[PDB]
Amino acid sequence: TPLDLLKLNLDERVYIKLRGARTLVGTLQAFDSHSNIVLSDAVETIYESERRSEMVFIRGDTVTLISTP
Amino acid sequence: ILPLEVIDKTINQKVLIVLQSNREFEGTLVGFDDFVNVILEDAVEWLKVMQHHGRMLLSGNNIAILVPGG
Amino acid sequence: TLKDYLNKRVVIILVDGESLIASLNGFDKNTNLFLTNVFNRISKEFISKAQLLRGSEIALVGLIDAENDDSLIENEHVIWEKV
Amino acid sequence: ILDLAKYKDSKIRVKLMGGKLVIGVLKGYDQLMNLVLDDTVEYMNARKLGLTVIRGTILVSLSSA
Amino acid sequence: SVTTEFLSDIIGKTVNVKLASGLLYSGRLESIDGFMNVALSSATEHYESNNNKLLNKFNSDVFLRGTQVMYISEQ
Amino acid sequence: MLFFSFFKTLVDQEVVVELKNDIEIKGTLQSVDQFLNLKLDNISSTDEKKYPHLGSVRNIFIRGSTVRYVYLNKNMVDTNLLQDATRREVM
Amino acid sequence: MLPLYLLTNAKGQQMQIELKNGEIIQGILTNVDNWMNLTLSNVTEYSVKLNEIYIRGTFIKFIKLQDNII
Repeated sequence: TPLDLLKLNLDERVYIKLRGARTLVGTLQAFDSHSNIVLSDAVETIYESERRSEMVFIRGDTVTLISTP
Repeated sequence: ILPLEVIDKTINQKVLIVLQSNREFEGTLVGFDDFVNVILEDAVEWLKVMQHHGRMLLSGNNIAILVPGG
Repeated sequence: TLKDYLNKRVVIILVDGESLIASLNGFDKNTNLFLTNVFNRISKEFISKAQLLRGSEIALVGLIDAENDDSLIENEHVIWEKV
Repeated sequence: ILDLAKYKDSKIRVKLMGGKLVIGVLKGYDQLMNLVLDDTVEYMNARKLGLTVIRGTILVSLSSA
Repeated sequence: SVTTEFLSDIIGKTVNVKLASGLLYSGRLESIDGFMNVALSSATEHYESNNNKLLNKFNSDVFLRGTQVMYISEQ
Repeated sequence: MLFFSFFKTLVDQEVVVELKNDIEIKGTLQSVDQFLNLKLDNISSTDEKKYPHLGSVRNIFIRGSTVRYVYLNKNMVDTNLLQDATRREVM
Repeated sequence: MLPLYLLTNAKGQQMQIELKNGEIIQGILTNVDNWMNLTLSNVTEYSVKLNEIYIRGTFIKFIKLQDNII
């Protein structure tokens, strides 16, 4: 059921907190139970420099939190 | 004797729960499962100290040692 | 996957950032690989004639070019606050 | 592969996943390698816990002391 | 299963879920699964204590990995 | 097995891979396995400091577990299909 | 050949194991299972002599095997 409430906000913008002072806001395109996620129009904040990609795959074992901004 | 009995016989008694990380909990053992997800009551979390009120589900993954009494 | 590499000298990068040089002579799904004549680059010493190295430690495994051997957490919380 | 039977009532030394040494007398076990230890001493220096149960999931090495 | 029961009994209540990092999230628990995966709503994140400096406030459901959770306590 | 198949669709493509150690390697997606292990051919360094100490190496195996990002080109994915697939999930 | 298969066909052979913490166990292999958990006899342990030792597979970095292992 948690996984299904995530299904709820696909194509919509989400906020991911990663391991190691990392943060990505991008529109959610695809995810799995493992947590690995696919974002489009993403923007990564490191701690503070910025980084932009149009399409990134994220590896699930680094994901701490997902919510929307 | 089995370890999974000693744990059971500590139900409704003071237990110490030490995690692999340098962090422990003392509380009354309320119940547990086959993965050793412990239910603690009025838990005293150490590291540097927090007082919990009620039932806590402590994750069985990080559990390293169980101590009756603590 | 690691079939192209077997029997060929390769450069391996460890998760701890350490580097090795060896010959890949067997591997599993886990990615643990049975290497021969292993040499640690950081220590610059021959580790063994034959070893079994666990998959988890390894990060990456490079096919050494036969024609070109160029081979040789807490404060985090504070941040969130400052923001 | 390890018959804990021969270690019963003996002082054994167990290292645990997390960087935690534990020395005690083996009093009982199971096939998941969950241990009962008495006169347990744990190291990070040192403190003597009483009777303890050790989780075999986090068990990493085991020998005599 | 005692553990399970304590769950279906706290769904819809206010909970503090502490992660391995030390991060604590307080909120009403929308759902939960076999792997301790949690969904929260109107969650607020603090470090270590509920009474410490607010680090973030989420206007939508918060998703926490079960592999990361250390405890789920009520309040 | 979603992300498995997704990645199988990217074979012969230029992808950039970032590890946990911050290492960043550009290269052609040659192969992917279940565990999500990648093997990149004709590899190149996007960043001088991000690149590791590897000789004239062309071809590498990267462990799934040690990856943080794989960077892609919006051209290399039908995001429509990706969302329909994500919906058809099942725990 | 497959690491696991090779390891099991090396029973009786002396070998050197490095654990994650940098420690060095040395002795002869008496048993292996499928998760590369091993028991060893005639054990010496470096940073100490022991009759037998048990090692959890996941706690191993690498295993110096005997040169004459073909």
